[PDB]
Amino acid sequence: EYLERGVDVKFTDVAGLGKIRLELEEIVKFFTHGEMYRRRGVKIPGGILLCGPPGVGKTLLAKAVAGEAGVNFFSISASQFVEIYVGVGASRVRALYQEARENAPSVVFIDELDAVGRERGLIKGSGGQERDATLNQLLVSLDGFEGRGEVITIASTNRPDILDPALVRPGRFDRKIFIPKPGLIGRMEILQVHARKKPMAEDLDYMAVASMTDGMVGAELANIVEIAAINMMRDGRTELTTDDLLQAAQIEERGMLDRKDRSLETWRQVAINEAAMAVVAVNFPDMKNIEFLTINPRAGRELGYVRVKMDHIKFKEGMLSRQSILDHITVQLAPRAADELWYGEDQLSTIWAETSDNARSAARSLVLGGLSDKHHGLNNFWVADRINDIDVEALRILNMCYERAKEILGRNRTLMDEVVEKLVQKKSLTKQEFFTLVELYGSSKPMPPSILELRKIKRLELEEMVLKLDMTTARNSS
Amino acid sequence: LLEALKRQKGTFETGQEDSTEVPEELKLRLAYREAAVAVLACYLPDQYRP
Repeated sequence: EYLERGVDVKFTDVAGLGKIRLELEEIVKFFTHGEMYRRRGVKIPGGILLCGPPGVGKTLLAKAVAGEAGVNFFSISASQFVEIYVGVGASRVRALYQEARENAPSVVFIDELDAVGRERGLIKGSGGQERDATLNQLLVSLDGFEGRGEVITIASTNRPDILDPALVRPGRFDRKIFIPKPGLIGRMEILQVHARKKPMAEDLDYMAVASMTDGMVGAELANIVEIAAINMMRDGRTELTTDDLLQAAQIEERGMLDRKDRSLETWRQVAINEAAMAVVAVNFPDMKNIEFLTINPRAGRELGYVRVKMDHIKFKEGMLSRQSILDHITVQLAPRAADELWYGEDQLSTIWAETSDNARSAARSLVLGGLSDKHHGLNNFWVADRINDIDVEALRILNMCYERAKEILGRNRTLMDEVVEKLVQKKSLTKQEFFTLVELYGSSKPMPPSILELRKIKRLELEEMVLKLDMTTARNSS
Repeated sequence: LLEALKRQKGTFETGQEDSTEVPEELKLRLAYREAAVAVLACYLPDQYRP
């Protein structure tokens, strides 16, 4: 009933494994070299749990490790265990573990334990009672009494925090393996292994494609492959090339490109907004690298957009400076000030009503996030005066950033005009031409010194003053 | 034994391939923070936690 036929997935059919594959072949060793494991006085760990984002191929990983193990494979949905009546689920898991026991050697797979692995006492109902009964039955089948060494369970959950502490107790679910989002090389391998089944060209550098689809799951890479199969009848070309995959990545990243009737002043307004955004984005190190700048309307966003990719390591670790945030608010204050510099204060539009709210939210978050230097951070107080004064600093930072944005914008009026003319004329601008116009019409942008230069100057100053103390002690003593 | 205890106390949480180019401006901040902690711990010693 719960048995499958025709399992042939191996480690070659799955891509982007890394050192996890090593752990995977450990399971193969657990299924092959087990006599040496047992002779060294070691109990076989029967519980492995794969945790990660959905779409990483948890079922594919289970199929691959089952095929490489060379044993019978069981894959069962956990939603079948939950029933409006109580009792059938415990019998189902008992019969499941029994047929797994008699089919030894074998490996079983149970996906989405979050339906049946919830805490006992979070919902008051008969369904919760059935869930508790099934959880206890699987608890007693896994470790409860002696008599199982050859059946190994495989678990695949997206939220490991809902797991019962009874299950993760040593002896039931001890091995925990995280399968993360693919980085760079995993995306190459997944795209290539999904693209073997389609005729493909030899000039196809997937590096740029994966450099566009940063931080996307393997199922999304399969989708990118899927938007590289049909759509070529409109032009009718010969072979799949780089630009087709680049456009497919652009489509799956933002949406379908649609053209509608429009006036000229609307295009001028949108291009002025995008021009302000890009011009202020140029003058800061936090978002200097600009790739695309367009004003074409898309699905869900009539307004234009800009693309920037600074290294994604500081955001994950949280090492962003205060100057990194105070600039960004200025960037989010780029559109409205441009309106004040182009149409007057009496004719402010309502297109920047979203970025201006982002600027004020970022200012409030920076104020109450400990980055403020009013007393020393201290985003919490007791008396009413200091709590009232907390919000005033957000307004002061907002006004300072708005004035800085206004000054920066007034510094670059010629670059403003040239890039806005190019935006209304071409509707899309790449990195090369935009940076060429920035070089032709830009002003001075003195970059503030980084951490290394400040460290070096402070180190030489410290050494010189400590050696000054050295002579002022020595020649005074000698 | 040390590695078994290390994996059993759950130090690792990302579970990803540990190969990342760390910038100098990150190692510098980490080293300065650790030096500050070391200096403040040596200057103000704790009787039970050396």
